[PDB]
Amino acid sequence: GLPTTTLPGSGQFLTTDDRQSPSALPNYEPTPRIHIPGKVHNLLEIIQVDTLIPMNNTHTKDEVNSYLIPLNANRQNEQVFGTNLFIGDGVFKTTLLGEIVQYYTHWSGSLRFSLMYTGPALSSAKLILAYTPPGARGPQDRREAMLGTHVVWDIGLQSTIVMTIPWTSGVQFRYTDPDTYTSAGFLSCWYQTSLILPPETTGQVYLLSFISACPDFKLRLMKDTQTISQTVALTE
Amino acid sequence: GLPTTTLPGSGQFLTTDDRQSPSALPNYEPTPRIHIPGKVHNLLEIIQVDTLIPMNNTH
Amino acid sequence: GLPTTTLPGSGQFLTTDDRQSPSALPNYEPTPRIHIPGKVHNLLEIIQVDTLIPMNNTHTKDEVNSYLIPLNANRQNEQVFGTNLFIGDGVFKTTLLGEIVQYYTHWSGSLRFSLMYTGPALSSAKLILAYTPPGARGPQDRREAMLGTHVVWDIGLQSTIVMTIPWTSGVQFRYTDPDTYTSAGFLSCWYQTSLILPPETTGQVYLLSFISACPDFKLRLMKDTQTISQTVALTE
Amino acid sequence: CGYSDRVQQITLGNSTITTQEAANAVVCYAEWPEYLPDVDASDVNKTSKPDTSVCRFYTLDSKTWTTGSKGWCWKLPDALKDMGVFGQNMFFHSLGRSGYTVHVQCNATKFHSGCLLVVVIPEHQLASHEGGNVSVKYTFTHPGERGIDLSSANEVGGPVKDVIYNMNGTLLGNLLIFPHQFINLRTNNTATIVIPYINSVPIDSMTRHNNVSLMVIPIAPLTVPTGATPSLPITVTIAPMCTEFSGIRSKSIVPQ
Amino acid sequence: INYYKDAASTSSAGQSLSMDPSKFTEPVKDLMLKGAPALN
Amino acid sequence: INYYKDAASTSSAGQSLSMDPSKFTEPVKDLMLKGAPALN
Amino acid sequence: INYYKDAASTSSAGQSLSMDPSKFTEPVKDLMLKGAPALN
Amino acid sequence: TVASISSGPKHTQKVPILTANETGATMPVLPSDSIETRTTYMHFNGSETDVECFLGRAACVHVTEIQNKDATGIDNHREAKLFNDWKINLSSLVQLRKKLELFTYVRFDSEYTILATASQPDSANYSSNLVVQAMYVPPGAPNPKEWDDYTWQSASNPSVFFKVGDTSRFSVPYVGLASAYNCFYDGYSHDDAETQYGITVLNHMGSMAFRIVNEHDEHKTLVKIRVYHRAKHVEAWIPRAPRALPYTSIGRTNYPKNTEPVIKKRKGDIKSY
Amino acid sequence: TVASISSGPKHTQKVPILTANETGATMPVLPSDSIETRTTYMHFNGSETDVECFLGRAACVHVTEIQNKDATGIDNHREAKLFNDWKINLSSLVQLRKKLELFTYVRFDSEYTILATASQPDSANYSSNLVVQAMYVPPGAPNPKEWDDYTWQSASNPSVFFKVGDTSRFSVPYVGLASAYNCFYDGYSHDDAETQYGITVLNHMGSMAFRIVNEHDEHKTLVKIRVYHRAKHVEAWIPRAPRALPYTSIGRTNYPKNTEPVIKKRKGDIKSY
Repeated sequence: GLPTTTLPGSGQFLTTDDRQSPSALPNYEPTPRIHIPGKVHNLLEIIQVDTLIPMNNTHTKDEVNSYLIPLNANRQNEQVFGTNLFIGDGVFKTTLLGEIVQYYTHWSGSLRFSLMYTGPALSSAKLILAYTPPGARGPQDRREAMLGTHVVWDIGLQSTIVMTIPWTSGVQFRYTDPDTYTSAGFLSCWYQTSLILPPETTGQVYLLSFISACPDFKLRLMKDTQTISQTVALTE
Repeated sequence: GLPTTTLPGSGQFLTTDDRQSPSALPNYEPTPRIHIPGKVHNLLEIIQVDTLIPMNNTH
Repeated sequence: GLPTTTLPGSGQFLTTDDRQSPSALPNYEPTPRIHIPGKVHNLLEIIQVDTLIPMNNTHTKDEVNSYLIPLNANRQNEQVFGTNLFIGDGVFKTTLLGEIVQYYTHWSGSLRFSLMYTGPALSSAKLILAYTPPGARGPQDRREAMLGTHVVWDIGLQSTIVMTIPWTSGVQFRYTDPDTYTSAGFLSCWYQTSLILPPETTGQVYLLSFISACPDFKLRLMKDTQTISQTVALTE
Repeated sequence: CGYSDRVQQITLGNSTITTQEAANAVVCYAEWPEYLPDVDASDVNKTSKPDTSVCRFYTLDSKTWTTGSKGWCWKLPDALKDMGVFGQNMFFHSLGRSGYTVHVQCNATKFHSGCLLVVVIPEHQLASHEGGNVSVKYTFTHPGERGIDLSSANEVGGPVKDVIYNMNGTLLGNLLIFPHQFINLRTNNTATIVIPYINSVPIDSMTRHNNVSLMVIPIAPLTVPTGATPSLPITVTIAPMCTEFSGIRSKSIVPQ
Repeated sequence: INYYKDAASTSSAGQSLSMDPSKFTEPVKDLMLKGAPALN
Repeated sequence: INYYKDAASTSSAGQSLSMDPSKFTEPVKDLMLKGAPALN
Repeated sequence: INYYKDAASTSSAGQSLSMDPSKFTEPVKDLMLKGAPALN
Repeated sequence: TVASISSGPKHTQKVPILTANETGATMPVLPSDSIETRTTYMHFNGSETDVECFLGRAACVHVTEIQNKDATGIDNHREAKLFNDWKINLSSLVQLRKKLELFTYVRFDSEYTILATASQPDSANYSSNLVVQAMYVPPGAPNPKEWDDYTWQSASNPSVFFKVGDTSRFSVPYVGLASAYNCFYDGYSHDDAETQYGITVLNHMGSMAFRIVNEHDEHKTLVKIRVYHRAKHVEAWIPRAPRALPYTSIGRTNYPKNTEPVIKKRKGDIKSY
Repeated sequence: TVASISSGPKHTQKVPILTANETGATMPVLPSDSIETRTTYMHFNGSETDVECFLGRAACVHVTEIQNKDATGIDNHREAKLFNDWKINLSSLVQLRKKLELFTYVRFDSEYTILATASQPDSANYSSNLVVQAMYVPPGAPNPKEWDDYTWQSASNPSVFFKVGDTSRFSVPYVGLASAYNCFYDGYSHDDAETQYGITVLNHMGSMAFRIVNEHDEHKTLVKIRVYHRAKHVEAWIPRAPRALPYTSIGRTNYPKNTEPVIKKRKGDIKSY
């Protein structure tokens, strides 16, 4: 027999090693594979799909109303919504992008932020979407926000705007968990002109907000999420 | 000697694994094989033969 | 399964063996490598750079003054400085060369010893750098030192002299730790003529002393240094 | 290069649907519905393909969208069990397979505001409102053409009716991962979703299992102009497509 | 790769792939083809 | 090198390298190119 | 022979054999040759 | 591969940032479409995000305690903890259940690793050399009834024996009747008014019975057996909306009544950062 | 390769021994430039002085004690030593810290080797067969709170199980966000008057939690867990001035007040040998 020497760490259980092992059902033939639509090879495919952001997270209990950003008529030079950009926390924690992001430690690449208008067909509004890179204060005015990355959106036949948040970082990867040195910046929305409603129409109208990843998005170092937990083992 | 690391599950008894092992009778020559009619290679051969069903199982 | 026999010493922890082992993060892609200036492949690159020697180590507390070798005007046939040559101890222990040398047990090859003059531009001095190989007494006079390896330095437009201490040994390697059979010899400096100062100028002037290795320098058998120590584990 | 995209029409059998305010139709997973091929088949009985006798549009009873309506849910093929020859074949055959062209319609004036999320969920397994390990009874999961109203109160042995948690423990904003379309009254009057057969098996029981569940959920609430009725009609139209039936046998018996 | 001298030390031969149930299902002197009368 | 008879005994296949998010991001009947009007 | 899938599982690369101390010993704009006056 | 392309000023009648999300399509708009960018490379392949990597690391699925003691004066050996049974399912642990339940259908080869650990809460003089037997009982096979039942002979059922303190590891091919496992099932066992919804033989992998094959001693040793499952050759279909609320039972989608809000309410108005 | 060249008498207007060290260049003057030498060879390659060899041998980085005892009547399981947490950093041991902190940036693959050793200071009749669990908690993952917390299930976090007395060993790829680790950082977490200097998420590798997965027994066993780190594929940039004074904290450059002199004062004047 071949003389061998066992290295340290022999017989230890590491939950990540991928080595071969003996079958408990030898000579077993598995059921044939069938064509099922919707095959997923990698999570970078599904994280690239838009999901609604609960931007109006200012309610006592969870409601459908939490996904509706309120717009008010006859408002000049005022803010519509505002948020920090920690994609593993806050308004993003419950979205598909933020929830998938929470299964990883490091993230990099550009985000796609979208808004859809739902007011009347005879209604009009011009809004300014502004992204403020990290290092600078959360903007207090449109003049302060407009100094940064911005898209002026004329609401018309095309019902949705798509503003892509460019990757602005020195370090190649940011943490998914809120850490100040790896902070992503801020998002704000402001009235560029104002919201004008047609005659015989009243109240507030709403915007729906969506989030998805660009094809240059990256995620690494897997971890268990803290969005679900248990105290006792489940039973059938 | 070759440095090696033993994976988890070493020295466990699994009743289905098919690995080689040492003979307790080395250099032994077995009795020659003879032609015997009715050789079975697989059970799908014999399960294909009809057997009576006790359909009147009401006794 | 293959019959094998485990040799003695199986499952023992040796801190120097370099064998493969399983990754705890399988399929992980590391951040790309970037061009950073100042890449070091081997310590024989950085030990070849000059560092100041605290030759005036005759003060009660550590001061900048400890790096300044004093020169006095109107001194004939007298010593400037003197030292044994244990490069892992004495004046060399705190220098980069001596400090890197202390991480190894054996040393071989030639040393580069340099002096820079700092007196006035109208000032003049002629000095004799003398290296005395081992076996002979530490020199008591310039005539005794001048009998050995020496450089007569005329201080002028070129502000620095570079005297290389040739490898003089029977045995191929010397110990870094002070041992008498593997002693490296002695260094001394003497007034060849005298230091002459220009009119209207007073006091002592200074020389700065430097040490570096020649490209034929060798170090082997790594060990932990005794220039730093701790009694309790550190905390954040 | 002069043309328009809002005008599209679908003709299946003897029925034709026309539109003038349509958003591009959705084809689930970019896969058009198709017949079961020999390389995937398991049951050896040769399949009955009824073509134009079942492959046509059936209109389901209209629902009334009010300012306080929570949403609506339909199960397929259960919602079509009383619809002509498809409904009979679905009960006379032991196994069936079918794709569907779903077309949801909600028309309104140029002054109305509101948005519906029309989404198809494969195996939309419902949760009971009682929690713990309680099961949803067959009679509440198989309502037929009248569907499930999420605005109604919870029932004993029934499913939960909290629309925000999708009746299964997921949030409403994440339903966009499933094939979906929005009926934004400002942009559109119709959503359309072509569904292929989605199952882990080639053909299956049509009476015990619902392959997909259609949900129409108002996201932005209905906002009518001052003095108009605070209600709008919603009509759902479904057509079986690329349908296969196998294993003919006496008519199947189901609860109620 | 076999690590021992004897055939008895080896692992299984897998499966005998050529099967024929006819020697058990139809062990009849005259050959009978399905569809033709068994008896005439 | 595989040390067992069954495919179930093997280590992972690594990664399916050819990806295409379009079947989930744009499952629409008519193909839409970015910059051209979505609707006309 | 490597027994694992990742580069992080490997043993050391040995030594980077091509060394050049000049970038640390003489990082000067104009090149200086020994024997010629450093300054003139 | 390029991540961001080089892009300068834009003055055009084609506007890539305006669209209609009503169509159900999420347009592939890039950073280069909203502002002017420089050329940079991805320099990343995405191997850690593959479905084989996201589902292909071990997680515990069951934990059970078994005891070596005399069977005299006991009517039920399972209630005396002399042997224990596990209805095989991967839905008992929420960390693994949420990852796997993110898809509708999944087809994978399994790899079980069993870790048995001993404990003497009562007086014992030495660490006993106990051997544990893990027996797979597929649906239809007789589940053991006693710690010394005739069933443990295992003339055909797969069985593994290992020393307590050490571990055992065996691979299992895809055992589902269908072409993929059903993580969710909107249906019933039969067309009946009172039958089970969702939980049905579609999710019935079988059972595993655990005993100490060593005879009983003078001291009681409690052995905690921990089963770990790691998936290989993973394929997944129909991605689903992620689970948000806590669970209440295995194989069913129920959530608790009076549950806490899942949306993290913001401090201040919709305009605060 | 020649170490010293053959060289005879010198009579020249080119003087290689005279220079200006003010230029910041250390001239490559050889033994052959000051005196007459013979031809000799290096007959040495310098493999033991490579940065891969100077940083590529194991050194202990953390030592911690954990106990197997009943958790009844305890409010904090970490203060009862039932489980212990380590903020991953290589700056706790001065022998390793000084070698590594000799460069400004270092990029290397890690190799951890964990050694657990048992001890019974109180009465015990046998050597218990304890199994230790080492769990990696990357930043963002829930750090264990109890010895039997739901976090230990480890559905996605890397975890290793091994018998006390033996050792475990696993490799770790370069985990830094940047292209190289920062040994020093002349900066802050944010532009703030009261924020942390130097210590910041640039040096945050994560955490490791350690527990005895075996149940509690009748006797108390103290297990000292020792973590050893060995670097592979090492690259280093910007060589630095060596540390001279003793340290006071992890990740910070502070030294004690009233420290002893580091220059070894000579016995006699500057002329003594």
